[PDB]
Amino acid sequence: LLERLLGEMELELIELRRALAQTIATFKSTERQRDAQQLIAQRWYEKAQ
Amino acid sequence: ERKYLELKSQKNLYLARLKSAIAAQKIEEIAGNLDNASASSLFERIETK
Ligand SMILES: Nc1ncnc2c1ncn2[C@@H]1O[C@H](COP(=O)(O)OP(=O)(O)O)[C@@H](O)[C@H]1O
Repeated sequence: LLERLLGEMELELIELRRALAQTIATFKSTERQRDAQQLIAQRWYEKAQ
Repeated sequence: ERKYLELKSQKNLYLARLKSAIAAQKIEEIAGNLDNASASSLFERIETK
């Protein structure tokens, strides 16, 4: 059961790595969307100019 | 006889209008808008991938 548990926990560790990768991906996506919104706001300000 | 001729003179126009609307709708699910970020548009799904 020592070896069985170690292999299972290896699987768990790689699973955690994948989950963190997805989290940082979504964070980058939200950052990009914020940048796009502020760009549109700047465009409207320039239009009013 | 004349009534049937009249109906046949419009079936084609109605089919064309239906097909144009179907294709126009099928456009949006692929690209949509650049700031869509919905994970439904096929380009954002590739971007996050
Ligand atoms: N005018 C717009 N400008 C920017 N983004 C838009 C606009 N209209 C719709 N969207 C996008 O549509 C997305 C919502 O789609 P989503 O909720 O994934 O579809 P569903 O309702 O099928 O789940 C939002 O993230 C939003 O950015």
